[PDB]
Amino acid sequence: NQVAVLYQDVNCWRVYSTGSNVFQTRAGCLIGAE
Amino acid sequence: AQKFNGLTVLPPLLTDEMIAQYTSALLAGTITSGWTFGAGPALQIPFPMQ
Ligand SMILES: *[C@@H]1O[C@H](CO)[C@@H](O)[C@H](O)[C@H]1NC(C)=O
Repeated sequence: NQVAVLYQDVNCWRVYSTGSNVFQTRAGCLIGAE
Repeated sequence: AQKFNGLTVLPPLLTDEMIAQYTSALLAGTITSGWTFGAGPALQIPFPMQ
């Protein structure tokens, strides 16, 4: 039941609720994976 | 620029650097092993005889 979220075009830091395990890719920013 | 209204572009799955690798692989096989690598393992053969 674990998931992950991808944000389309953000410089991840307009995101509101973020903890650890952040990562920025060419497509966007992804939180929930290492 | 300025993204106008709510329209996006999205990126392709395979980047251009990876595509160039695939074409280079085909050149190596046909120069060295002829057409043998299209079916089963590759076998070497001298070019003038090929
Ligand atoms: C994103 O933020 C970093 C640090 O705030 C900045 O250096 C960069 O220019 C910004 N934009 C992109 C596309 O990385």
